[PDB]
Amino acid sequence: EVKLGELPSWILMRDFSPSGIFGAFQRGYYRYYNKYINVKKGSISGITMVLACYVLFSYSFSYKHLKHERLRKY
Amino acid sequence: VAYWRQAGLSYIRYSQICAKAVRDALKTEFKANAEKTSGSNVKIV
Amino acid sequence: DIDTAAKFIGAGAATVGVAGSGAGIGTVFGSLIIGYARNPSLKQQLFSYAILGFALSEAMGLFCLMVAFLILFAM
Amino acid sequence: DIDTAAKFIGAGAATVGVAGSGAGIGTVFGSLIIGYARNPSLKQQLFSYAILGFALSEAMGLFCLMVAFLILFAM
Amino acid sequence: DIDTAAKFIGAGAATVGVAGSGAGIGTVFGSLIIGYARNPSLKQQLFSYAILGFALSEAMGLFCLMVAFLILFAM
Amino acid sequence: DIDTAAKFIGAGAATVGVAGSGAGIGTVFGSLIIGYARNPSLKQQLFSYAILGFALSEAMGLFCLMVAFLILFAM
Amino acid sequence: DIDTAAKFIGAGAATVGVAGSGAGIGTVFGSLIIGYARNPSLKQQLFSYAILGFALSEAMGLFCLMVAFLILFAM
Amino acid sequence: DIDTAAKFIGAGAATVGVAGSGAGIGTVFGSLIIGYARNPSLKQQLFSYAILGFALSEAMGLFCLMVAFLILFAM
Amino acid sequence: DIDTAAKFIGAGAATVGVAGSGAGIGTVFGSLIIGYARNPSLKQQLFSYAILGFALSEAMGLFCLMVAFLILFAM
Amino acid sequence: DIDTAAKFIGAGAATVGVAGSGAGIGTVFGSLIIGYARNPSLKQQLFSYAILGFALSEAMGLFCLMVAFLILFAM
Amino acid sequence: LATFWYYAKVELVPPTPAEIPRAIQSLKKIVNSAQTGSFKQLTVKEAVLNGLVATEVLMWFYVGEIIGKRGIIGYDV
Amino acid sequence: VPPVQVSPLIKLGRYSALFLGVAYGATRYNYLKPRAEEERRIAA
Amino acid sequence: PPLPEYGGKVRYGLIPEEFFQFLYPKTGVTGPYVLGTGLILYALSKEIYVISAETFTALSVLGVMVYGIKKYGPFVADFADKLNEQKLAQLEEAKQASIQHIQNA
Amino acid sequence: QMSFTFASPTQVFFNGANVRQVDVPTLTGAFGILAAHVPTLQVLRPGLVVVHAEDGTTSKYFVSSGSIAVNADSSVQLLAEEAVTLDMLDLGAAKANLEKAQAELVGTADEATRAEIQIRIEANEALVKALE
Amino acid sequence: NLFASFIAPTILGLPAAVLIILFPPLLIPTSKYLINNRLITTQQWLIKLTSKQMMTMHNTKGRTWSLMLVSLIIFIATTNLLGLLPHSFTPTTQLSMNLAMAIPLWAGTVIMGFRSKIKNALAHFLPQGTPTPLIPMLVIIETISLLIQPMALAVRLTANITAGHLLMHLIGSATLAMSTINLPSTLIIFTILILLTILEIAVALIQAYVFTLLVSLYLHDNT
Amino acid sequence: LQSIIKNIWIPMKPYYTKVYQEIWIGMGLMGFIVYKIRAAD
Repeated sequence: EVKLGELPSWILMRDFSPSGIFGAFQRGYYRYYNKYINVKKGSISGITMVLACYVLFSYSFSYKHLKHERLRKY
Repeated sequence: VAYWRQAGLSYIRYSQICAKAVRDALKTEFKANAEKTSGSNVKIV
Repeated sequence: DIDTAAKFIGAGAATVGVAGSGAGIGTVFGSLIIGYARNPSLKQQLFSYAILGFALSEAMGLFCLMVAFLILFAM
Repeated sequence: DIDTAAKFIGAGAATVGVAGSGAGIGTVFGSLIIGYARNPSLKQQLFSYAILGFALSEAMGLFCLMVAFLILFAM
Repeated sequence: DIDTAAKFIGAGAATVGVAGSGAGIGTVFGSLIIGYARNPSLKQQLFSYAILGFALSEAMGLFCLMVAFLILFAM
Repeated sequence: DIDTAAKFIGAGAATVGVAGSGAGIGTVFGSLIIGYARNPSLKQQLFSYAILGFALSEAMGLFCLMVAFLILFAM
Repeated sequence: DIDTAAKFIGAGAATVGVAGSGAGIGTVFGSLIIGYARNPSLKQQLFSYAILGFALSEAMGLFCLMVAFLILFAM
Repeated sequence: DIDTAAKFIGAGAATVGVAGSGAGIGTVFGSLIIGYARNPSLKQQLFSYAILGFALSEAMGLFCLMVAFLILFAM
Repeated sequence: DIDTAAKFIGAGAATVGVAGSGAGIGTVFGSLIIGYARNPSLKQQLFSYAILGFALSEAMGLFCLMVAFLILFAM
Repeated sequence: DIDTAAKFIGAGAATVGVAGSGAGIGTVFGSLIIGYARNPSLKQQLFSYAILGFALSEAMGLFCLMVAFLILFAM
Repeated sequence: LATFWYYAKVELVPPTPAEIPRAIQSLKKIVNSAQTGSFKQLTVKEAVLNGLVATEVLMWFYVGEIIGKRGIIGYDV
Repeated sequence: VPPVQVSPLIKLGRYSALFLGVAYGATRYNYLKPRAEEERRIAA
Repeated sequence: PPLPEYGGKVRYGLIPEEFFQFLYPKTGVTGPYVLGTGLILYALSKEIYVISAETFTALSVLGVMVYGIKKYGPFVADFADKLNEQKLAQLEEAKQASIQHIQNA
Repeated sequence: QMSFTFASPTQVFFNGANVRQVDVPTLTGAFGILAAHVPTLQVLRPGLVVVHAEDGTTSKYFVSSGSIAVNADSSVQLLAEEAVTLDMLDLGAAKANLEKAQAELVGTADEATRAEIQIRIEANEALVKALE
Repeated sequence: NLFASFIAPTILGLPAAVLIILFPPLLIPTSKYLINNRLITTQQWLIKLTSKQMMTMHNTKGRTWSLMLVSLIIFIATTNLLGLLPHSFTPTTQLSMNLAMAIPLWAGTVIMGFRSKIKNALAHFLPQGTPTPLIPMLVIIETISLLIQPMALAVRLTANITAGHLLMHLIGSATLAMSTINLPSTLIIFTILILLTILEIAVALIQAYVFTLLVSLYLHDNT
Repeated sequence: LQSIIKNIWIPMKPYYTKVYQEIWIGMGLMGFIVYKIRAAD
């Protein structure tokens, strides 16, 4: 996996198919869920990190409207 | 005017049933002595 | 025209007088619930009083819709 | 004319004062239901008080329809 | 004239303040029915309180008919 | 135009008549709580009276939204 | 003048705020009837509470007649 | 423009219809306190009736904020 | 000027919002009479609740006198 | 300007919608007094219901101060 | 509270004039890796790591910017 | 936790870039100051 | 499969401890923090994070979420644990009631 | 100022005692009584009865039926037909008998007999609710 | 300008609104397990509580919708709650979506009340003890009321969640303009903003329970 | 067409065929309503 491979061919070795990216998201989901949520005596931070990643995704598309309230002019 | 009054009961009766059901829900350590002290033996003639 | 225009404000204002019957009708059929919960054997005699109150209340409400239409069309 | 126009708004506004009697009448015939459900043997004496309250309430309501017509026609 | 016209709207608006006494009077003579159904032996003392409440209520109602006529004629 | 302008004030004013049903509906479902807390065995018969009161109350409320839209669009 | 004219509408509108005290005073002297019918031995202590409520209620009512005259004459 | 101006008065007026839900909601959650103080064992069934009354009351309140925004922006 | 004129109508209208506290204060000190007639031993604890209700009620009333003076002088 | 002028009347009118919360808040903290005088052992649970009612009531009141400031400044 | 300065005295210090030859020492190493192009041995894990410290020192430059302008929210003019 | 001395390169980089920022910040401050004053005056 | 007993060891409910220990070797302990204060300062200076009304709505909803967490965290924590043990207790009990029944058989 | 009197056909829980508050399950909804309370008279339904002594301590009983009478001299007389302390009851027999009565209610068809079923139903429901 | 937070968000030209509406379900994990983590423990508990508070009044035919209603209150409550997050786009502020939630469910309910029950359904158009002279006016009342039930459903949600968000945004703007002026007043307005956020949290949950309870009560009326 | 109608169509068939029948009739009534809305716009 990445963090270990150092070949620019790795990017083409992957399966860039609908079922490929689907299983890629499903794996990342179960990897997140199993590490932060699917644990007894778990914590709330397993959720807050999703909200912060959600806020950041929200502030992203909302930039095209928030760049007209700029205080400075440069 | 409660429902059993429309039915034709009386607070003597409402009180008997209520005091009865409260006697049954007693634990058996107390159920016997409390049924004795509150039983009825009179008979109309 | 200033007359055709003022007829809209005048007919609109007089309709606010219906708000009095919206509240008066809620009190009648609210007191019928309370009054019937206390003496349910009088259900038929209580309801007779609710309709009388409902009618007399809405009566004042339609007097407003009267003027609301007396101004909008009859003038 | 600005006078014929303002008469429509003024007569329309004064009609909103009828909303007070729409609510006041609902309270009287609402309390009659509650008061009669309690002591139904006073039915004739309670109703005597409802009509007195109904009249005095609607009295303030017609004082508004007074001005509503005093402005629309008498001026 | 804009003054003679505005006097009609101003006098019409101030009349809406009578709607407060139409409702306040209904509550007084509504509570008299409830209060008398509970303790009918106090009939004479209760009624004494109703008139006091009726007067003080309608007092605020005539203060509006005051301004309604203070604007329409006295100005 | 003075007509297109007055239609906004007239339709805006007639909407205030909905405030009467906002209060009348609160009284009905307020008296249902009180009336049901006293005789909870009549729950099904009380609720039947609340809906009747709710409907008749909101009826006067939609008569205002009637005129509010009769003026804004139908005229 | 548009200022002398608007003073009539502004002073007329602010008078509608007296309708709140017409209703609030009816509730106080209505609850005094109900409260006294239940515990007539507290008549002197209840009445003490009615006057306090009557004063505080009419207080908000005169704040409106304040502005009604602050606009009509003081401006 | 006289249209852009009248939209402010019309949208401002229709907002007054929210005052009906401010009072209707106070009655519902006021009767819930009274109704629960008498039969606290029905707490869950009473609250179910308060939310139903709160929703239906505020429903008429948002119909006004509907027209208030239907006029201010949608027209 | 049309601005100096509209300030009188706007400040006059916002004062009508005091009518809500005239009625809300009457209910608080009306329920204090009823509530104290039932459990006079809680007189000190009931009165504590009346002042809290009186303050919160009149709070909404002064927010209107706020805008009434924010428009008349601060603008 | 006719727009800057109409903003004062529109923002002044929408403030009258606060009168609904002045009355609705008086009913909540009025029923809390009555409801607590009857079952003082529920003091903590009753007060929990008063704050919920106070919040939901004043909620409709601030929606009016919303539009009152949405018109006065945001437009 | 004070433990910040306890650590700051280790890592948050202007570099002594005696360790600057070690700084250019690693500086010549990284340019040597660029000359040959041997950076391809660098698996992405440390590759991101150096990229992160690269963004850090970049941030120190921007921190130097905002204090050079006597303003925080952009240029006050 | 025992601290760790940062490598000299990074520490040399952080402070060198820091001073260049203070140089650049003061440099662009006095560059934008005139034109800002002129466009502020030219707008009215 | 049984569930692990602990989660991901996150700092400030936003950043997992993997990030700090991953950055600990090169720039020590304060490294991740001085990266953060660097990143936020550059964002709010180059107008990446424009200050607006949404800022103060943010500082409020972040104020309640932090308070709501710091107050009712433990209550929801053990309540969830209590619901588990109670289900565990009732179940293992109905494991004994089987044993005793057929043992009497 | 309040002189309480809580008794049963065979037991006197209080007698002229000076308590501060008393909660009772009246047929017209519960209410708590303090000193100088408005004079009233009511009949009870199954439910708790809590007594607050002046020292801030609370005794809890369970009355089945009876009568309450608050008087003009702040003297209360609470006479229950069957008064038991809470710890003398069990939840199982309560829930069990509630089901049997609920079973007999759906099964019954006569008005009067059905009321007696309902009376015993509400008897149990207040049992389980008062117990825990 | 002011209503920027209600415009359909688009990222890189793609309709990012399709992601935000698909997201709230991602916070309800599920497990075949019998004893599981804290999140699913509490959630499994709430879903049981809600289903008991909503579905109890229903007969056997009504409780068939128990999946839909509990899934409806869980989606609306999660969307409203997520919407309180900064810069979020709250898809319940949209009249489009709320219409698409209220129109089907209200229509699905009245239809199943008109297929069967058609003689009781038409009889529900007249209360029982209604007098003779008042019969004809009271039928045109309800048919208009019944017709505005779905409109009331969607508007009660969009207008309550929109007004709530806009209000928090306005007072928030006031604190900003007040930052460079008297500091205690900034603290007061901020305190107002804090108490308002708490109200918006209570309204978010209530509006979900209200929308659902009203769909439920419509369901009970036709089952 | 595998694991789709296996995980999506089987569990919802009890709902998509007899429970939600009146819902779809309503959803069409919705599409017709939004269509007539977006037509006159």
